[PDB]
Amino acid sequence: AGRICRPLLIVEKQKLLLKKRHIDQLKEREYNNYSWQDLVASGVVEYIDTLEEETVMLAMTPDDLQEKEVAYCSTYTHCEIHPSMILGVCASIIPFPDHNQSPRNTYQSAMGKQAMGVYITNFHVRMDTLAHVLYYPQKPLVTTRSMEYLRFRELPAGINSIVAIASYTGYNQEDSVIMNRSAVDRGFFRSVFYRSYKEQESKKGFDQEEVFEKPTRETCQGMRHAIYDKLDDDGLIAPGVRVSGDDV
Amino acid sequence: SLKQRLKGKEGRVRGNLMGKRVDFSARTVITPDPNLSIDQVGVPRSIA
Amino acid sequence: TVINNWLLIEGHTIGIGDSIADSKTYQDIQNTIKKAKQDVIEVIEKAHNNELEPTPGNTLRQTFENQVNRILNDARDKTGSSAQKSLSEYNNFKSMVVSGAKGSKINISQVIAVVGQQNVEGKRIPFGFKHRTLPHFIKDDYGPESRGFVENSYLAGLTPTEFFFHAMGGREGLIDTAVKTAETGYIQRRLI
Amino acid sequence: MIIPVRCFTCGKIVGNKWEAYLGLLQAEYTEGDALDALGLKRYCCRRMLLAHVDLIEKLLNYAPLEK
Amino acid sequence: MNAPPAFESFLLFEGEKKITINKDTKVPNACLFTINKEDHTLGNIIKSQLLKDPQVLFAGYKVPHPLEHKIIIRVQTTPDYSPQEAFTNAITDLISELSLLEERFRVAIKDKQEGIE
Amino acid sequence: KPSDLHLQTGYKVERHMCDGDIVIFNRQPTLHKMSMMGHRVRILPWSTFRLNLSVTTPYNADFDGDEMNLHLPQSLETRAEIQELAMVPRMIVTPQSNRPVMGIVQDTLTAVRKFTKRDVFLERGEVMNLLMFLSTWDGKVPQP
Amino acid sequence: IPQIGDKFASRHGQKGTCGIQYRQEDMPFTCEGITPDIIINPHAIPSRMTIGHLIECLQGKVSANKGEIGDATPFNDAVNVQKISNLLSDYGYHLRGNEVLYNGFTGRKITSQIFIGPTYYQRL
Amino acid sequence: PYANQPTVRITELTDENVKFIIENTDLAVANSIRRVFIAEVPIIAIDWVQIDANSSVLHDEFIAHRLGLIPLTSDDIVDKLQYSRDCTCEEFCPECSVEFTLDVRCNEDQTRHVTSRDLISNSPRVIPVTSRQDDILIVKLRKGQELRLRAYAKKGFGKEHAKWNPTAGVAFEYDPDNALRHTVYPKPEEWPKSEYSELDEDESQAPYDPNGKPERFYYNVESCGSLRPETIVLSALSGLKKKLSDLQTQLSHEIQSDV
Amino acid sequence: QPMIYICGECHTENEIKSRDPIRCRECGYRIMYKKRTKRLVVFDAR
RNA sequence: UAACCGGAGAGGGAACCCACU
Ligand SMILES: [Mg+2]
Ligand SMILES: [Zn+2]
Ligand SMILES: [Zn+2]
Ligand SMILES: [Zn+2]
Repeated sequence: AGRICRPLLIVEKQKLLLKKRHIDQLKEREYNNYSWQDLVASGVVEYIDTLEEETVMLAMTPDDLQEKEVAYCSTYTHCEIHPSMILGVCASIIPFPDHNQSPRNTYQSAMGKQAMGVYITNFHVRMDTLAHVLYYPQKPLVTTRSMEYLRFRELPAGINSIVAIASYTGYNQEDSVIMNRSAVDRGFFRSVFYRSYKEQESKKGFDQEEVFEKPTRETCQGMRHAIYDKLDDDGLIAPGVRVSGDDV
Repeated sequence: SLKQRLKGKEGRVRGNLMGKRVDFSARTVITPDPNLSIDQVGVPRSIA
Repeated sequence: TVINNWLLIEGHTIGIGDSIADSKTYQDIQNTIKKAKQDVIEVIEKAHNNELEPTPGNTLRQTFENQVNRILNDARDKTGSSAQKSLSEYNNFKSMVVSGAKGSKINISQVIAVVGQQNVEGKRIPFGFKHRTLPHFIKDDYGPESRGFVENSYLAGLTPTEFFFHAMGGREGLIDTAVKTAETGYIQRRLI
Repeated sequence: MIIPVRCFTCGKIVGNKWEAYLGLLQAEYTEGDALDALGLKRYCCRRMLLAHVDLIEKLLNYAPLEK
Repeated sequence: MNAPPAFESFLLFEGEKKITINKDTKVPNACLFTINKEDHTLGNIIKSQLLKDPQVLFAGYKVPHPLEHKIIIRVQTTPDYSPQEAFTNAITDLISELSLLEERFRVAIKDKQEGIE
Repeated sequence: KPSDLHLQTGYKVERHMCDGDIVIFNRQPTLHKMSMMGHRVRILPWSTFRLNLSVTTPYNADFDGDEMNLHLPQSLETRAEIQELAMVPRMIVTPQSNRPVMGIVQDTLTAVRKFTKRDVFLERGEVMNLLMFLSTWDGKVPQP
Repeated sequence: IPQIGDKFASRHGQKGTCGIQYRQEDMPFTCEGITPDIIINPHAIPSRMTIGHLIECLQGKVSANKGEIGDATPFNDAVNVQKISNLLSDYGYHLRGNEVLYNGFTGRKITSQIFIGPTYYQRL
Repeated sequence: PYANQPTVRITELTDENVKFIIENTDLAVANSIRRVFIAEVPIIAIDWVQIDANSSVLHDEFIAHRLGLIPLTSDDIVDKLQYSRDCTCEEFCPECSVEFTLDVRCNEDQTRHVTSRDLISNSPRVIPVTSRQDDILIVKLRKGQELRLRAYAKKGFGKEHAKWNPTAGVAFEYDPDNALRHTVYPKPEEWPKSEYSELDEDESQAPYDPNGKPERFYYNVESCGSLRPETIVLSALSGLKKKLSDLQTQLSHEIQSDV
Repeated sequence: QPMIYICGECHTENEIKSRDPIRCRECGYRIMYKKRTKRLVVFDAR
């Protein structure tokens, strides 16, 4: 264990082993139950780890390198599935990294964790700490094919927007943007923030015993001066009560 | 120990004498604005 | 105030029409890079059949890598000179760089003409694998593409190999920035 | 989770057009032609009738624990 | 957290009035009329009518800040002629013009439902 | 009680500031001594700091989520000395390389370059629109 | 509510704070009724070399006018800016994606052509 | 020194949108015409949402947002009603408001799509636009939970909110062949033609005019369906008259105070 | 005076007095919820 | 044959990790 490997095609001659019959069953999946493990059993593709990758020669493209032309080495043994598969979870949603700069790609891939959106499906039930959820999530207009493999079509983060590359007013000198008040009124990027609290009451050996109760000004002592009308009889705020800071 | 309590970066000599906590000091993100002169800064009402 | 209002009336943008060039200069770039590549293959074949005479003061390997670096630097400089000669004088890239606000004449060259050779630790990209920079190339080859020279532009897009090489360069720049900031902070504290 | 009622740029009414869009895609038209048949000329409305994702079917697939 | 309520854009409160006046000292016969809680949708057309007037030498309009609903107008007209009556004359000329647009637009729309054909 | 609310001369009032007051203003790390400048405070509705690009240029400030610190001196003599020493016109120019450090930001720089291009021919309405925003304007139109 | 001062992200790393907010009458507009949402920085673009962002915006306009989800796989090398400009000419718009904008304050056309189009943004 | 004689003609009329041309007027006046369409046209929109009991998974603030963004029919009762902020009455009165009700209990196994049709109105002249096609969806309700609410609609304009903005879209332009040369074309042949352009296919660029003004403004007004476009234009012009009259009276009193 | 609570998985209503085990009356389920307040709520549509 | 009383300071800390500059 501990070796890291990735699947790669097996090619013996100048021609590959991934045949039209196999892609026909793979296209007619979910009926024949033709699996990736069934493909591995067929031996078209195999797992290749680091030392073996060191000692083997690779064919970058069957349509371009394994095809007969001015030969480079003509001793191709393994072939990559797809070059974009060298990317990761955030680089997958990064569009046009072959056009972008590497510091920009690294920055965007880091910012993908800050990319705010509908994080889980059952967020109303799942009561977590510091949750964020947007009103109107949308899938991106232009993307790679890998996003719907990463389920980005179902739980995306953000809105396709009509931007204007220009310098209009001059309130956007350095890394600044101007926005539509009317659209933001209409629902543009309006999100909502969730914060959860907790409390564990304790029972001890009668020296100090904690019990959930509405405090009383004359009875209880050491109170901080605030309102308590929103507090119920037991000592719990009911749902649907508007409340601001410095309140019980 | 006290030797640690003073030789630390949070120690008395550095984290409490050379640099110490002060009030009367707000902190927030900024926003470009060219319509005011170079000598002026605009602040929020809650800060003020 | 008044320059912001004049800019408000005027308008200033950047676009693909500003970033694109013409086919005749594109063909000039392809001819230049093809000439440079066949020249460096000639030099490599010269070293293979050992007609290469080593320069005094360094080994044959150092002389060969100096020759390769000289050829690639000359080719990249000619490419940049050709592009900056043909920037068509309506490019907002040209206008803003002439204003001196941001960017550089070489940045037009990477975004338009060619990325060029990227260097790690002041040299070409070493043989991380068994005498090969990548398993995608054969063993014991010294091609500029296989060693870290980019034959394409940002507008043209990059192969994944040279994209990996640009990642090498960007990571090298970022680690330099981090250690630079930390060490200059400590040194400034020492001086104070 | 829901289709916005109005275009963020324009303000054209969108809410009925989502269910109409689903009806036409079940009637098996190409989605751009069905969008034009519904009559959304501007791309800033074509985007929201095109690339809207719905989550409320999953949310209602969850059981109502607050009854 | 500190959002301006929307009526701050248009509602004039107690203590301030719509128009204030100041006489300029840099050039004589120059007056500054400050309009409160209103914007370029009137500023532009008032300066259009002032440019239509040839009796003014200098005209000017500027908002002190976009988020501060206010505009100032500096007008320097020819001597023997007064900027105040110039400004009122320009406004009432614009009023008569837009009224004429209004009845012309009624007769045009009525022509449309009766049929241009 | 209003008996307590009654005032006489010589008392101390912890009062909210208005426009004109002097405040010091910085960004950690203070790499250069130009990185903390005095400024006059002013009030705007939306809740963030508002400032100039000519002050961002020495601040190494570029608005990608960078937040500034703002200290206000309490003592009047400290306020006066901050006003008269650390103020931006008083320290336009650095000593280390005897060069100006305020500069002109990129967008206005490119705009003024295209404005100072030779072939600029500006309409009367636009010149009319422009010459209010000169603070030091004499008030007379120049010859076209 | 999205106020000014929030942080907004492209899919290419251009961090941008919301400066100010103007009304719909105040933003510029095209010959048709489209009004934009974001005004990003044409000085930021050449420094960061976000030609990927430019191609992303142009492909987004093409895919929006076409009626299909665009594909932006990196190492495809089967589609390029020439084919995208061909699709733009097919759909009747300008070859290089620039258009004419109209001032919301004065009403005069902007002297320069202005780039416009959809993309994907995220607040942070 | 005095106003010119502008001209108005209309090409075609449709319920959703109208198209017309204006000539012999200033670009500033035309821009203000577009802005007075956008901003200050008063219509009726839902404003006060009281919620008795919500058990939908959508939250109450979201429900109020969509209710406010529902459009309504505001033919002439918007002109009859007075502003809520100015009308002296306890809370909202029927002279300055409209009452709405929405009670939905999804008791069926299928999801009951709450629609704009189900809003019960107090005045027949005001309904959702869709009624008098598919209705406007509000919230999809699962079986078991319900939503009970009361609402009041008032009169506002687009300086407040885009929900009180009734114009779906304005297309305002001029000079279809850049004869005034407001723009400079590096590649005018590559620049596509406008639909109002009359230049040749070989030229596609009108010659520069040394002496001229921008003229012949083309207008395409697309309503959201709440009002007829002609009524929208008349209301905008009437509000412009009222605002200029108020400015005249106030500044005349300012002059009287000065003298 | 006693609180009106909702079991959750039963979706049922029950009455709970203070200092009592938090269990459903027919199933004893520990996940347990409180009902909406009776105090009025309004929202302006902004 | 009885007369104006008023009450606001706070409570840990220490470590690790993440994020941002
Ligand atoms: Mg920074
Ligand atoms: Zn739209
Ligand atoms: Zn009333
Ligand atoms: Zn139970």
